[PDB]
Amino acid sequence: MPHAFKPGDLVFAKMKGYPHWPARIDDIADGAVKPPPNKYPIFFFGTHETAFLGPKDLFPYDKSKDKYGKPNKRKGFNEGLWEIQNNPHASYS
Ligand SMILES: CC(=O)N1CCCNCC1
Repeated sequence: MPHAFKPGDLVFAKMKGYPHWPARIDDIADGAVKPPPNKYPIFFFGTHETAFLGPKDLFPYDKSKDKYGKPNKRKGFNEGLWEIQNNPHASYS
């Protein structure tokens, strides 16, 4: 059975206006800004942007990749697909 989301989990993450996007649940570094309650820090592959999202917008990557893991015209998306498949736990700072 599923657990709660934890840092390192791979997802597609959904935001208004954008296709389901390859992403991971990030850690919060010591001294860094914490997310709001019930929100996770989401790191978007390809764009390397961070947003705070709740589980309603988080789709586990293995279950969803057949649906969501296809190339897209949007800036950063295809680089994002490479990252999530090839080095999803790397430093992208
Ligand atoms: C984090 C964010 O605002 N976005 C929009 C730009 C593309 N990355 C997907 C989600």
